[PDB]
Amino acid sequence: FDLYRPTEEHEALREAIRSVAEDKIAPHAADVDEQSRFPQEAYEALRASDFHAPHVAEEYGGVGADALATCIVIEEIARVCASSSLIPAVNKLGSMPLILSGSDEVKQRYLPELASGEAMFSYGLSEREAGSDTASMRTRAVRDGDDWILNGQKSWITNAGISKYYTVMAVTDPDGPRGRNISAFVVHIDDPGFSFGEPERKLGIKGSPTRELIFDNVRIPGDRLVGKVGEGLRTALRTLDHTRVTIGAQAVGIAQGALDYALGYVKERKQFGKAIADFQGIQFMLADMAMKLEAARQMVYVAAAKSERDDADLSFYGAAAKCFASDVAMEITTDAVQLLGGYGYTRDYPVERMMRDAKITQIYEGTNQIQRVVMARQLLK
Amino acid sequence: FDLYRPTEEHEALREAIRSVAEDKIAPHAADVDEQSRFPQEAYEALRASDFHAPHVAEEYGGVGADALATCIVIEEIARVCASSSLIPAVNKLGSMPLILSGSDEVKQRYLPELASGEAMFSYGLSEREAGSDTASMRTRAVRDGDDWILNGQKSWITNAGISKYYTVMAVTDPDGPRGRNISAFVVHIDDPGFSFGEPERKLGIKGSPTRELIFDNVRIPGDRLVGKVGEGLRTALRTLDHTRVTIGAQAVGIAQGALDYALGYVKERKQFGKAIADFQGIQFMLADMAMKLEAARQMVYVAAAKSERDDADLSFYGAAAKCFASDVAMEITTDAVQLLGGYGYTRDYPVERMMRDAKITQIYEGTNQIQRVVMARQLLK
Amino acid sequence: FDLYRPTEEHEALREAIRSVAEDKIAPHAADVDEQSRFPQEAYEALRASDFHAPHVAEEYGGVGADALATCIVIEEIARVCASSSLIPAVNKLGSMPLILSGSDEVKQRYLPELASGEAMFSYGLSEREAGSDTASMRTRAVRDGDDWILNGQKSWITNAGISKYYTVMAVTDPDGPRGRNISAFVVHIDDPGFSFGEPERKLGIKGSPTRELIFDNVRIPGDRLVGKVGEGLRTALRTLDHTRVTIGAQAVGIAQGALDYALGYVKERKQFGKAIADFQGIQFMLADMAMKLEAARQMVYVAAAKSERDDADLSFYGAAAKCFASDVAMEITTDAVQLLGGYGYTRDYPVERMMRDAKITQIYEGTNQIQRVVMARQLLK
Amino acid sequence: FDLYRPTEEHEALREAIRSVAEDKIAPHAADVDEQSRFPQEAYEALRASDFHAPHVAEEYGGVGADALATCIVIEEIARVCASSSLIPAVNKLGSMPLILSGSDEVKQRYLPELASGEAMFSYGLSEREAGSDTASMRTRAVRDGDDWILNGQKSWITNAGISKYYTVMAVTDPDGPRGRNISAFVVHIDDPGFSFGEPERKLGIKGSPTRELIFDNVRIPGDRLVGKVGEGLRTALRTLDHTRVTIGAQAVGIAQGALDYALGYVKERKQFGKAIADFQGIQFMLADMAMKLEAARQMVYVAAAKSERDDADLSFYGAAAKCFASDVAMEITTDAVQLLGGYGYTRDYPVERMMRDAKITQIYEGTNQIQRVVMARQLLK
Ligand SMILES: Cc1cc2nc3c(=O)[nH]c(=O)nc-3n(C[C@H](O)[C@H](O)[C@H](O)COP(=O)(O)OP(=O)(O)OC[C@H]3O[C@@H](n4cnc5c(N)ncnc54)[C@H](O)[C@@H]3O)c2cc1C
Ligand SMILES: Cc1cc2nc3c(=O)[nH]c(=O)nc-3n(C[C@H](O)[C@H](O)[C@H](O)COP(=O)(O)OP(=O)(O)OC[C@H]3O[C@@H](n4cnc5c(N)ncnc54)[C@H](O)[C@@H]3O)c2cc1C
Ligand SMILES: Cc1cc2nc3c(=O)[nH]c(=O)nc-3n(C[C@H](O)[C@H](O)[C@H](O)COP(=O)(O)OP(=O)(O)OC[C@H]3O[C@@H](n4cnc5c(N)ncnc54)[C@H](O)[C@@H]3O)c2cc1C
Ligand SMILES: Cc1cc2nc3c(=O)[nH]c(=O)nc-3n(C[C@H](O)[C@H](O)[C@H](O)COP(=O)(O)OP(=O)(O)OC[C@H]3O[C@@H](n4cnc5c(N)ncnc54)[C@H](O)[C@@H]3O)c2cc1C
Repeated sequence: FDLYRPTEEHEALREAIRSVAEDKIAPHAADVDEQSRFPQEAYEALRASDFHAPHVAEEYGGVGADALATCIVIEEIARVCASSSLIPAVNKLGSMPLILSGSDEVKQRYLPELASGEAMFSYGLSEREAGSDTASMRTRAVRDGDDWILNGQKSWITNAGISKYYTVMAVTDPDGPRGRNISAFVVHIDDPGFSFGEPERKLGIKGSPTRELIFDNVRIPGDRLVGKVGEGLRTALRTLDHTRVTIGAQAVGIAQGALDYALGYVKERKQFGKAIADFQGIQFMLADMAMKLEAARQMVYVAAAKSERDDADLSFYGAAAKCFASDVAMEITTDAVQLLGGYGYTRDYPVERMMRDAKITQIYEGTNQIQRVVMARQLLK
Repeated sequence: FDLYRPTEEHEALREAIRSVAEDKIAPHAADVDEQSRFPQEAYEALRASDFHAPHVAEEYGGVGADALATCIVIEEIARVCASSSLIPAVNKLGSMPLILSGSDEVKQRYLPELASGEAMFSYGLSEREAGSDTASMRTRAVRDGDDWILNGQKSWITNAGISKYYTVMAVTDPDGPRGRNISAFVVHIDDPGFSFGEPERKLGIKGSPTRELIFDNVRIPGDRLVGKVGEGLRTALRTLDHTRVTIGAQAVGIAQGALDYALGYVKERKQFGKAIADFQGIQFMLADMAMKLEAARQMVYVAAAKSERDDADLSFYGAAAKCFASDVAMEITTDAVQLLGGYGYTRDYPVERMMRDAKITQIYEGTNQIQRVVMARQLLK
Repeated sequence: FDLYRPTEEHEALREAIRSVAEDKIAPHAADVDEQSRFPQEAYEALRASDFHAPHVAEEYGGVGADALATCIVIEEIARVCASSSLIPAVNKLGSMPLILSGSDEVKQRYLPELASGEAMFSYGLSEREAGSDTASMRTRAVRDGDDWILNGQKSWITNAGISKYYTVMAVTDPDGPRGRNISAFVVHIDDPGFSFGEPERKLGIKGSPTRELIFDNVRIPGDRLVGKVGEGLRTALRTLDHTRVTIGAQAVGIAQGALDYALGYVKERKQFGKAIADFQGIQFMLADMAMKLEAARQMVYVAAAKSERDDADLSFYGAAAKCFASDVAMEITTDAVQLLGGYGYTRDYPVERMMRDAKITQIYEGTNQIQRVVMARQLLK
Repeated sequence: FDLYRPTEEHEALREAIRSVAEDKIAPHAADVDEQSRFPQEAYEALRASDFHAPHVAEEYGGVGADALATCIVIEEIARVCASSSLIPAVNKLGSMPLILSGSDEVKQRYLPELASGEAMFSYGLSEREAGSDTASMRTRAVRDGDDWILNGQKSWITNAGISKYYTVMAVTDPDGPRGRNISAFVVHIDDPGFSFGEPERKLGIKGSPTRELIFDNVRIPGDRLVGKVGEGLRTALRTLDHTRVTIGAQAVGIAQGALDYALGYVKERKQFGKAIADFQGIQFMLADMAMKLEAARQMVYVAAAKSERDDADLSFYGAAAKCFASDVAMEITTDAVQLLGGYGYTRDYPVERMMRDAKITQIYEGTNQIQRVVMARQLLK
C-alpha cells in the first residue's frame, strides 16, 4: 500500500543529502552567517555529490530529479544551513524559465553548465518600485538590430555576483497590454554596462549574497531571448507555481533543524531536579512544533507531486504549502529559541540563526499576503 | 508520478459516497440535530450502498475498504451530517478489537452481521471515574464456571441503545499488573442485567445517542472473550492508533462543509455595494480556512496510509492528525459562523450546528491534551 | 495611589450586582437557555435592586451610574446568564439615542418609565439587506401632516416583543446625502401596522428574544422624532461608540464565568491519581485564559472611562475593547468546555452554553471585521 | 472622571522622555546594535535629564518617580532603543533589593551614586546550572571574621563591566532550608578576585553588555550585606514582582516603535497603484497589532499601579502583564518586518532589530513558561 509517502529511491536520496549536509555543510553554517559570506564549502560538497542543481534533465548532463526529490534536497540542506539551501533552490528558480519556455538552443547553451556546476543561475524579477506588483516593472529591453539593449535595475537578487547567468524579465513594449508586454533574457556576469549594488545587510540568510542588478545600456545578442516576446511574465508566474513549493520545503527544513536542536537540548538540560523535557508545558510546546511541522511537510510533498505532474490546482496547493510552512517555521524557530532559555538567545547555539532565517520564508517567492490573495482567487473562481 | 494522492478507485469511491451524502443524508441533518434523534434515513441510505461499515473484510461479506478509503467515507458523510459519520466511524471502533485480537469464531459470529448492516457496534471503554485514565477502569469481569459476570458502568457510549453488540473492556484481575489485567468482551443488547442510562443532552452530534451502560451481574458465555485474558487494554490502545485517524477525517469533513457553505454565501451576500468575498480581510480569512483544512486533510491521509500498513510511527502520526484536524475544524467552523453574520448564529443555516459538532472532535478518541502527551512521548523516546 | 482601578464605590456596586446575579439569576440560566424563554426571574430581581437600567440620569428617577459602573453591572450578570445581561445592555442601547440627541420632552416621556422598570427599550437599526452597511437601510419615514408614516422592516431586534419602546432609524429623504438622510423615532409596541416576526432559533443567548420588526404604514405622531431630521445615523454611530464597550464587558463576564467553572472543576476532578489542575499543560491553559481575560477586562474599563469622559479616541478604544474581549471570550469558553472533558460537552454543565453565548459577542454591535475596519481607519487618519 | 488613565504629570513626563529618546537616543540605536557597543550617548542624555534611574527616593537625591512613571520612561526609551531602555530597567533591578531590604547605611552608601548617575547597578542572580531554578544556586558566601568570602559565578548579567555595583545573591548556609539559606551582597567592580567573562554574542539587545561574573575568593566587608542573612531569595522574588512589570513596559515600547514604523511605511509605499495601507488584509493586520499592543499597555499600567501600592495580587498581575506584553511584542515585531517586505528584512530599517530585541522580553525576568507557572499557582491557591 504505497500511498502518501516518498519512494524508497526518495528515502535513499534523503539519506545521501543528509550525509553531505551533516558532514560538509553543517560545520560552516555559523561562520557563513557570522561573516555574511557565500557558503563555498557547501557549494563544493553539493557540486561533488550532484546536489547543487539536481532538477536539470539527464539530456543536459543533469540528475533529472523529480520535484519531490528536489524538495527533499532543499529541506535536508535547509535543516543545517538555510544560505546553502538557496544554491539548489535559486539554481532551479533562475533555470525554470529556460526549462518551461526556452528554445532547444538556449537550453543547450546554459543547462549543461548548471548541471556540471561550472555556473550558478540567478533570477531578476523584482524591482525597487515593483516588488509584489511585477506587472508594473520598469526595466526595459529595446531591439537594436539583432541585439537587445537592457536599461533599469532589479532588486533583492539572490546569489548575485556569484551566479554567472541572470534570467532577467524586462518590458519589451511599454504600450503593449499589462502582463503581456514583458520578455525573459539570459544576462551574463560580464555583459557590458551590467553592475551589482552593495550587498544587502540582512536579518538572516546572511551568507546568501543579495544585491541589486544595474543595467546601463546593456547590449546583448538576440539569441539571449527566453521564450516568445511578451510571454515573459506568464513564464515568471508559471515558474513561481513550481518554486514556491521549494521555499515551503526550505521552511520545513529550517523548522526541522530548530526542533531537532530543541529536542536534544530539553532532554539534557535539568532545572528543578528534572529534565526540561519532563515538564508537561514543554511537552505540549514540543507536540505543537512537531504536529505543525509534520502537517507542513506533507502539504509541501503534496504540492511537489502536483508540481511534477503539473496538476491544474498547483497554484492553490503551492501557495498554501509555501504560506503554511513559512508561518509554521516562524512559530517553531521562535519557540526553539525559547526552549534553550538564555543559551537560545546566543549565537553560540544555532537556533537564533534558524529564527532569523525562518523570517525570510514568509517574504520571498511571493509574500504570505500575496499567497493569501492567490489562494482566495483560486477558491472563489 | 502517482505520489501523494488517493488512487483513481479512491476518487470513484469519494464521488459515490458524496452522492449518497448530498442526496439522502444532507436533507435530514438539521432535523436530526433539532430533534436529537438517530439519523435513521442516513443509516438506511448507507446500508443500501454498503457505506455503513466498509472496513469489514470481504471474507465476512464486507467491502474490504482500506483505511484511507474508510477515512474518505467518514469525511464525505461528516461534510453534511456529523451524527451520520459516526455510523461507519463507531462501527469500525467497536469492531476493531475483534478484527485485531478476536478468534476466527468470534469474528465469524459478529462481522457478517456488521457487513450486512443487520447490526451496529458500540465500544465501551470510558467510565465516570476513568475517562482519559482507562487503566484505572473499575468495571469487572469474574469467571463463574464457563461464564463471565460483568459488574460496573461505561460512560459516554456512542450509538448505545441502537447498537446490538457492545465491545466492553473490564478488569479480569484486580491484583494483576496495571494495564495488563483487562479483557475485552462482546455484550449483546439483550444480555441479562444490562441497561442504558438516559441519553446525554449534548452541545452537538445531537442525533448520535450517547448513553451510559449499566452492568448489574451481567452473565455472558465464555466464548464472548475477545483475544487473551489481560490483553484487553493493549487491544484498546492498538484500536485507538487506527480510530483516532478516522476522527481526524470526521473533523476534516465537518470543516469542509462549513467552508463550502461560507464560500457559497460570501460570493452571494452583498454589503457596501459588493460581494463580501470581494473584501480582502474576508479573502485572507478564507485562505487561512482553506490552507489549514488542506494541511489537516493531507496529514489525515498520511496517517490513514500508515494505519493501512501498520507503520511503526502510527501513534505519532495518528495523534498529530487527530489533534491538528480537530483544532483546525474548531477554528474553521467558528469563522464559518462569523462569515454569515447574524444568519450564521441561526439554526436556519447549518454552520452553527457544524461549529457545535466540531467541538466534540477535540474531546473524544483521546482528548487533544492526551494527544499532545502521546506525541511528546513518541518524540522523546 | 488610586490609579488604574475602579473606585471603592465601584467595588461595592460589583459586590451588590454579584449577590443578585448569584442568588436570583444564576439558578434560572440553564432553564432560560433550554426553553429559549425571556429571563423573567432575572428581570424582576434586577428591577427590584435598580440594576435593570442603571445608566439613566437621576433627573429621570434613574441611578445615574457612570459608564464603568454600567460595564461592571453587565459583566457580573453575563458571568451567570448572558441572556439576562442584555436587559441593562439593550436598555442602554435603545435609550442612548434619546440620551445623546432627544429633546427634553422626548427624554421626559420615556426615560422615567425605563428608570422605574415599567418599560424596556429595543433598538431597530439593522435590516435584511443592510446589516453592517446601515447607511444603505431602506426602512422609510414619510411626513403626513404632523405625523410620520414608517414602512419597511428591522432584522435581529434584541428583546423585541418584550420591549414597550423601539428606537427605530429610518430614511427621511431617499434623495438626501448618503449617511445624512436618516432620522430616529420612538415606536410603541401598540403603534398601528407594527408586527413582530417569529423568534429566531439561535446558537446561544437563547432566552433573549430576537425578532424582525415589520412596519406596514405605521402612523406615529410628529413628537416621536429623536433629534434632528437627517442626523439619525450620526446618532446611531455615536451610540455604537458607547455601547460596543458594554458588549466587551458582556464578553468579559461570559469568559469569567467559564474560567470560574473550569478552575473549580480541575481542582476537584482527578485522573491518573492527581487533580487535573496538577498537570502543567492544564496550568499553562489556565494561565493563558486568565492573562487574556484580565487584559480584556482592563481594556474594557479603559474604554468605559473614555465613554464616560467622551475622550476623542473613544472609537479606537471601544472597537479594540469589543473585538479583543469577544475574541478572547470565544477562545476561553472553547477551552473551558475542553477542560471538563465529556462533561463539558453536556448541557448538565454550563460551559457549553457559555461557549454558544460567547460567539454572539464577535458578531453583534459591529462584527469584529467592522471593528478591525474602524480601528485601521482611526490609526491611519 | 479620572479613572483608568495616567495623571497629567505622567503625560508631561511621557512628553519629556519622548523628546530625549527621539533627539538623543534614536539616532544611535542602529550603530549601538551594529557595533554591539554600550549606548553611551543614551546614558549621557538620560543622566542629563534625570531619566537614568528615576525610581530612587528624593531622600537620596533621586527623582522619586512612582512605578507607573518609571514604566512610562522604560517604554518611551524602548520605543527607539531597547538596549538604552535597560539603563533605567537594570538600575531599578540591581537597586530594588537595597530599596526593599537594605539597612539605612547600605541605602545611604549606594543610592545617592545611582541618583546622581555616577554609578550603574547590575543584579547577579542567575547561574550556569541555576537559571529558572534560582533556589538551587551554588555561588557561596562564607564568613571570615567580619568579612565575607564569595566563590562561584553568575551568568547573563546585564550591564556587567559598565556597572560599578553588583547586587549578588549567594548561599550563606549549604545546610539551611531550601529558599531560606541565601543572602544578598553589594559587590564593587574592583573587589578582589572578581572578573568578567567575554561578552555574550546575542540575537538582540546587542549594545547591552551581557557577561558572566566570576568570583574567585572575593573578600568583601561585613557591611556589604543587604537585609538579613538567609532572606536574600525572598528579597529576589519580591524584586521580581516589581521588575517583571518594567520588562512588560519595555516589550510595549519595542512593539510601539515597530508599529509606528510599519504604519508610517504602509501609508507611503504604493503597490498595484495604491498605498499598502489601502489593502484591507493589511488594515486587519494593523488593527490586530494596535488592539493587542493597547491591551498589553493597559495591563502593564494596571500592574505598575499594583507595584506602587504593593497590592496583594501583584504576583499574578505582574506575571500576566510581562508574559502578555512580551508575547504580543514578539508577534507585532514579526508582523512589522512583514509589512515592509524586503526592506523589513534589511538592517537599513529598524524593524528587524526591533524583532530581534522583542525575543529577549519572553526569556529574561522569568521565562514566559515560569510566568505561566506563577499565574496558575496564584489562580489555584
Ligand atoms: C533576501 C531576499 C531575497 C530575494 N530574492 C529574490 C530573487 O532572487 N529574485 C527576485 O526577483 N526577487 C527576490 N526577492 C524579492 C522578494 O520577492 C520581494 O521582497 C517581495 O516580492 C516583496 O516585494 P517588496 O519587498 O517590494 O514588498 P512590497 O511589494 O512593497 O510589499 C510590502 C508589504 O505589502 C504587502 N502587499 C503588497 N501587495 C499587497 C496586496 N496586493 N495585498 C495585500 N498586501 C500586499 C506585502 O505582503 C508586504 O507585507 C528577494 C527578497 C529578499 C528580501
Ligand atoms: C459525545 C461523546 C462520545 C463518546 N464516545 C465514546 C465511546 O463511544 N466510547 C467510549 O468508551 N468513550 C467515549 N467517549 C469518552 C471520551 O473518550 C472521554 O470524554 C474522554 O476520554 C475524556 O474523559 P473525561 O470526559 O472523563 O475527561 P477527563 O479524563 O476527566 O479529562 C478532563 C480534562 O483533563 C484533561 N486531562 C486528563 N488527563 C490529562 C493528562 N494526563 N494531562 C493533561 N491533561 C489531562 C483532559 O484533556 C480534559 O481537558 C465519548 C465522549 C463524549 C463526550
Ligand atoms: C442575536 C442578534 C442580536 C442582534 N441585536 C440587534 C439589535 O438589537 N438591534 C439591531 O439593530 N441589530 C442587532 N443585531 C444585528 C447585528 O448587528 C448584525 O448581524 C451585524 O451588524 C451584521 O449584519 P449581518 O448579520 O447582515 O452581516 P453582514 O453585514 O451581511 O456581514 C456578513 C459577513 O461579512 C463581513 N463584512 C461585512 N462588511 C464588511 C466589510 N466592509 N469588510 C469586511 N468584512 C465585512 C461581516 O463581518 C460578516 O462576517 C443583532 C444580531 C444578532 C444575530
Ligand atoms: C540577555 C540576557 C540578559 C539577562 N539579564 C540577567 C540579569 O541581568 N541578571 C540575572 O541574574 N539574570 C539575567 N538573565 C538570566 C535569565 O533570567 C535566564 O536566562 C532565565 O531565567 C532562564 O534561565 P536559563 O537561561 O538557564 O533557562 P532554563 O532555566 O535552563 O530554562 C530552559 C527552558 O526550560 C523552561 N523551563 C524551566 N523551568 C521550567 C519549569 N519549571 N516549567 C516549565 N518550563 C520550564 C524555560 O522556560 C526555558 O524555555 C538574563 C538572560 C539573558 C539571556
